[PDB]
Amino acid sequence: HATPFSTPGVTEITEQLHRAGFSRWGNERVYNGRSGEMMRSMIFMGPTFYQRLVHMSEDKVK
Amino acid sequence: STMKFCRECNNILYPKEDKEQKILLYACRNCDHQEVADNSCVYRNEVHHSVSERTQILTDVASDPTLPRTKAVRCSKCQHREAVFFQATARGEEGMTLFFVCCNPNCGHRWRE
Amino acid sequence: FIVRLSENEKAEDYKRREKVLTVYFLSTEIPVWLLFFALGVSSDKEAMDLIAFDGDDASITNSLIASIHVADAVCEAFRCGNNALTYVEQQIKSTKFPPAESVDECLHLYLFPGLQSLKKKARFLGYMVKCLLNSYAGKRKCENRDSFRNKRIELAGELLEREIRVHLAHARRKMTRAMQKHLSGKPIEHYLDASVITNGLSRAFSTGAWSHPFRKMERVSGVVANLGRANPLQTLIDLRRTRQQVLYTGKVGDARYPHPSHWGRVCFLSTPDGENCGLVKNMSLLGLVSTQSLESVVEKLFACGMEELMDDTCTPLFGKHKVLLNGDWVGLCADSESFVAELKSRRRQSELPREMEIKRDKDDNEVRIFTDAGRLLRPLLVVENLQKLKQEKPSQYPFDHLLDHGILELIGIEEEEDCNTAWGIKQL
Amino acid sequence: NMTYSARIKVNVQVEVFDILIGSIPVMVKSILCK
Amino acid sequence: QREQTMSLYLSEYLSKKKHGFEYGSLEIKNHLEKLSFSEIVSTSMIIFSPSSNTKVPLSPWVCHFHISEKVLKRKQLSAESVVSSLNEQYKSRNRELKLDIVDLDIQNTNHCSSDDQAMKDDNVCITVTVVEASKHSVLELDAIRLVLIPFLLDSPVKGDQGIKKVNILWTDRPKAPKRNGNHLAGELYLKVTMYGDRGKRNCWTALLETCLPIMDMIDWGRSHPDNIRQCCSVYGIDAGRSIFVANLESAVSDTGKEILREHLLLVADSLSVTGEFVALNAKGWSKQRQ
Amino acid sequence: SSDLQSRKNLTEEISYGLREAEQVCNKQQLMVESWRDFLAVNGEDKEEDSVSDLARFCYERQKSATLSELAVSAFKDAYRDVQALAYRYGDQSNSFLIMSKAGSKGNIGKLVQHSMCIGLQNSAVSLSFGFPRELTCAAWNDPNSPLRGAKGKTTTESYVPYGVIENSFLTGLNPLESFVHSVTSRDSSFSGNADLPGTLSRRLMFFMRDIYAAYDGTVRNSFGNQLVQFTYETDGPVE
Amino acid sequence: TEEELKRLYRIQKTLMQMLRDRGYFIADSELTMTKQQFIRKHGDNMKREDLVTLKAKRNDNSDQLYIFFPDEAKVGVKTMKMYTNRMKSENVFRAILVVQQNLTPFARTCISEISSKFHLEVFQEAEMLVNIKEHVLVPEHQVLTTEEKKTLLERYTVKETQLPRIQVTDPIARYFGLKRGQVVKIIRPRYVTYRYVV
DNA sequence: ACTCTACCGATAAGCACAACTACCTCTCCT
RNA sequence: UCGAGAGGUA
DNA sequence: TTGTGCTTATCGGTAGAGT
Ligand SMILES: [Zn+2]
Ligand SMILES: [Zn+2]
Ligand SMILES: [Zn+2]
Repeated sequence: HATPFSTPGVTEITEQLHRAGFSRWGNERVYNGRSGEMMRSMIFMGPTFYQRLVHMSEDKVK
Repeated sequence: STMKFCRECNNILYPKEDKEQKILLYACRNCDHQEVADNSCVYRNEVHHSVSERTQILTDVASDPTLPRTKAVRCSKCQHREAVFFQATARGEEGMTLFFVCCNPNCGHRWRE
Repeated sequence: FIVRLSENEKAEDYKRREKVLTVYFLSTEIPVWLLFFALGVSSDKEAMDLIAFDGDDASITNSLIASIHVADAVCEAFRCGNNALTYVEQQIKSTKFPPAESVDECLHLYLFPGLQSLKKKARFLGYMVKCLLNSYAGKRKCENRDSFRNKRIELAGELLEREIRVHLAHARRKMTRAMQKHLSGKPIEHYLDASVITNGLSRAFSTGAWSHPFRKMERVSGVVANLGRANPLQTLIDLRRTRQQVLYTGKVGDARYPHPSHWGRVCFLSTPDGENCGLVKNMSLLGLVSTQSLESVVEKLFACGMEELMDDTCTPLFGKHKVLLNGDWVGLCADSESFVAELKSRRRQSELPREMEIKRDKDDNEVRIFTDAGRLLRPLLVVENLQKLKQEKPSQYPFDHLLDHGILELIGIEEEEDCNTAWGIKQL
Repeated sequence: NMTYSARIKVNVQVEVFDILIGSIPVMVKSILCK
Repeated sequence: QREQTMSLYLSEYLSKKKHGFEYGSLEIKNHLEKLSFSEIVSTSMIIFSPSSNTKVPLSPWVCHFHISEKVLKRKQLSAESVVSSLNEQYKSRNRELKLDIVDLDIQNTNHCSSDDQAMKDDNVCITVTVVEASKHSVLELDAIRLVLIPFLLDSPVKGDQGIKKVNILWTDRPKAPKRNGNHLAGELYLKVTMYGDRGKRNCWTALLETCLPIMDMIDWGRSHPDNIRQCCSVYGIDAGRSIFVANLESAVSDTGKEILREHLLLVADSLSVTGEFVALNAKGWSKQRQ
Repeated sequence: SSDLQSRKNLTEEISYGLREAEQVCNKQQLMVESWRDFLAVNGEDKEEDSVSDLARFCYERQKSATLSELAVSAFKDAYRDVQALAYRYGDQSNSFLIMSKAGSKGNIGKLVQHSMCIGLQNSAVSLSFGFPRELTCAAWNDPNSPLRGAKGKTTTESYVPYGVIENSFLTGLNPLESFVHSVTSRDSSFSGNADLPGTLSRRLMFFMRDIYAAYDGTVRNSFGNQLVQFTYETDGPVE
Repeated sequence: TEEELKRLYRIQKTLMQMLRDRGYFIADSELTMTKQQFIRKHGDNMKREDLVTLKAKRNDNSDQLYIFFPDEAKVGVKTMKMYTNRMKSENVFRAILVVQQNLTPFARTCISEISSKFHLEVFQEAEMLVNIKEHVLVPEHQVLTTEEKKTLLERYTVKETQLPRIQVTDPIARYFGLKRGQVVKIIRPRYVTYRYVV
């Protein structure tokens, strides 16, 4: 649950993520796709929910 | 501003003065009744300056001015130049004496002139 | 009925321009004390006792004395006989549009229709003047338009009602004109025109211009809006909105900012951005709008312990708190706490309408009861009978069962301030 | 593209010594709705 | 503008005395600040006392003003001083109170024969009695209560009616710099706000007339009105232009942006081509073209 | 924070700093003419009464505008030190600190609101309610709180809201704190003052359009070759 | 009446300073006169008569200006007529009038009607309390002569109309007694500017 | 000494515009 | 298409 | 809803002019 006024603490989220076998801070080691080298800093990745707005490029073309 | 009702018809009394009587009297216009006045006081009001009702909060009337601040003086306990100066009388001294209050939040030092 | 406190400008010289109390009833501009003595009062002391200021202020006493003097000067010997009644009748007849009824009948029905007795409305006027004087002295706060305690909302019961009324009036005018044209020189169906109201409603719905609440002309806009079909959320939030009408948009006041009265009724975090910022408010999830109750709660109130209002103005109210129902002084209560507790207990047992606000304020020493429509309500758990829930026999309780058993109740905005509310179960 | 409304009928009597007045639009899923 | 803010700077000779600037500013504020008689008085009542026809007919309604000595000590005032101030204010205008009033006498008494209340024992009483020229037109109480009492309260015991409020402020970049000596640590100037009740007389000229006893204390070489419109009429178009440039620089600095000096100078020289700072409306442009 | 203990230490430090800032504001509020007898170096027996009335200071601050401004200035001055704790409790590799020091985006105060505490929340316009100094569930139920119309200390008509939020965005906000934040930030979404810059720009352009520099070196107006400036008053460097 | 005496002393000192700035050959003793010396020389009661003096231009003795102090305030047209007759008898083309209060409309019409024959200036006592010229905001003002004005017009090849304007009612213009059609030279703390009296 | 007009300074009382730029859809009629 | 009223973009 | 002019109306108001 992600109820606004009943949100879980950050510690609980970190513990749940740690129990999943990943870093507790939400960042994972990534490797550059162009060269294959390992990046020095971990990159935060997560499945957020996104929305597509009704505004389009071709609708604004004049 | 003193309103009283006569014992006969319970109507408001109007103060009046008679030269021959040389005394304060009250007589209402409803019945021909006159009573002896007491305390010889026809008006008594505590002086107040609250003439702007429900308006002193929205508009800053500046009823209590802020004390001035100077940067010429230098505090003793701390090397801070800002202080609050004002004039006040001592516990038993006669006259006005200049006082100083340090503006440093961590100092809290006050001294005389 | 309007009572205005202002400096006298009629038959007043330069020296005497102090504030006096005036009554604006049917555009007559009558002195307050003449009206007091007309409503079954024969003593200045009794009238002073009716206006129970219970304070020592020089300005209030000066205003009262000035009002007495103005009443005495305007009408000679008004206390004796019925000269005040004749004066007020003459003032009413002096209006450009005087009522057809006589003075003996206008005062009964055009002045405080709720109070049948002629002496009770005098006491109500005294209470009104007392409230005005307390507000002037600063002891009582003035009503604010931003607060929802003093506001009501109408969606379809009243917005369409005035359009129906005005179109029916226009149809009646057309029908009587046609009948007068035809009589001097036909089925009843031909006399009445059916297209009038239909076309009027169609034009009102299409153009979006709705009839002004207080003005015959200058139709208001923004009442009717189009639905959004982009996603179900848009059409869900469009149906649940509240509009605040303001003459101008740039200069409005404090109506654009959230208020503590918005707690739980309308969302304070989501408002449209732009010209109508804060004027349009989205209703909360637990948001209900009260409706008019067919049943009358006057009879049930006397059973709880409320006593009738004293008809005689001579009898004073020592400690009896005032009971007001929809702005009408229905009666009195000896002790407000027990009366309110018993009324709430009766409401929780489904013996009273489920949409009713019971307000008890010790500052004004009165009990305020509302049962009209337009009030915003939300359900709140009641911890007094919360232990009754733990039966363990049933599951999936319907909301009607919970309301009947008193586990949950509908609380108005005015009533919520009186009670103490817990945010979470863990805190409880 | 027509109005979803309902007719109103009231009886009128004229004395000398059910007619149609208008159609009111109907809200969806009201008390009177199919 | 009704407020008509002013700006007064202290003279340099006060620097010789220890803490001279603070004492000078406090004295100027004390002398120039308006103090209403209503604030000083606490209880005002009208007592009925027989006239006894001593030498001149007078109303049998004396005004008793009770003032605590603590307030007088705080405000550095005496009963004789406030009585003299009230008499001076009454004789200064005497345009109000359009009644049969000839002369007004004010008497100071420490202890009064009033048995109505004795809550305060260290409060003096001021007696004000009106005198009528052998007439009974003043015998009524309503006229006295409605006219005389408000007039006495509105009369200032200290300062002048024109000056509304005076506050002492510290600044580091004054609009009017010193001649040559530059302490640069800052100066303690006084900002004076006046009343725009009537535009009959100039506020600056009225302020000059009030500061006659303390002309030496105020450094008139740097003092100037805060307004831009009348600063041209007081000290010339160039002084108004300089003050306008300073205010524009201050506004730009407050905005947080950096603007070159030439732009502001050109704006100032363009808005005062005709020698008068016209408004930004179409009326000002039309007047400038005319 | 490096670990949970560092987070607890930071939370306690922020709480103590906020308490100290509140006390500093209360001390600064006394700089008025009504307390000149108390501020002087004498013998006063009302020293305890000045510190016993803690809730009255908030009510006095909300009613008075000068007191509100003084309290805001004192709170900012005291809260600079509280904001300074981020460098002590922040790692060098922190992205927020890097972006704040580089100046690309954000500042120290935004990071403080992100992690430590939102801080002072005040509104310029006058309102009918006031924040009851605590922003808790118990405060919202107090009949004598400024939020419930007036405190009865005779009634009040307008207020200058003044509230301090101890919680941060990361830790979450209780509904009262969210209400306070929404009241404070509602002024930004308004459409006011959006036409004033445009109108001022148009009028200033109408006034300054005709000005141009002449071949002779003078600054002349287009209408009648009116002399605005004999020479350009720029401090160089190219003519 | 000591306040009136010191007020008159300040007014006289400011008037002498203005005359010296205008070049009327003011003696150094008058400029450096102290308050004690002023009250000793004036006497017990001046009656607003000792201040009335006559001064002549330093360069040319023919030009002369007379300062007039009326005995009473709210002056009328009779005193204006008497002053004009006195000026005609004494053959003086300029005068300075210092009045406690503002002039009557008839007096203003009379003083404006005879402006062509003789030039008269009116100064309020409140204005002369503080010397406007000796101010930090006010820059240096230098009045250009006819030859200087002609050279200025010829150098920039600009008409007198196409110049920044200064109204006659400006305090500096009245302080320097400048008539319409005269340009000024202003030095700012350098770049100089010129203003045309209109 | 003792009286009529007449241009002139300060408060009411109505007009009279104007409250941003570039954009894009949708319904209503016109 | 010529207009009006709404809803949105930067 | 106002900010800013803007233009009469209107209240004395006293200055000359006269007797
Ligand atoms: Zn009686
Ligand atoms: Zn210190
Ligand atoms: Zn007394």
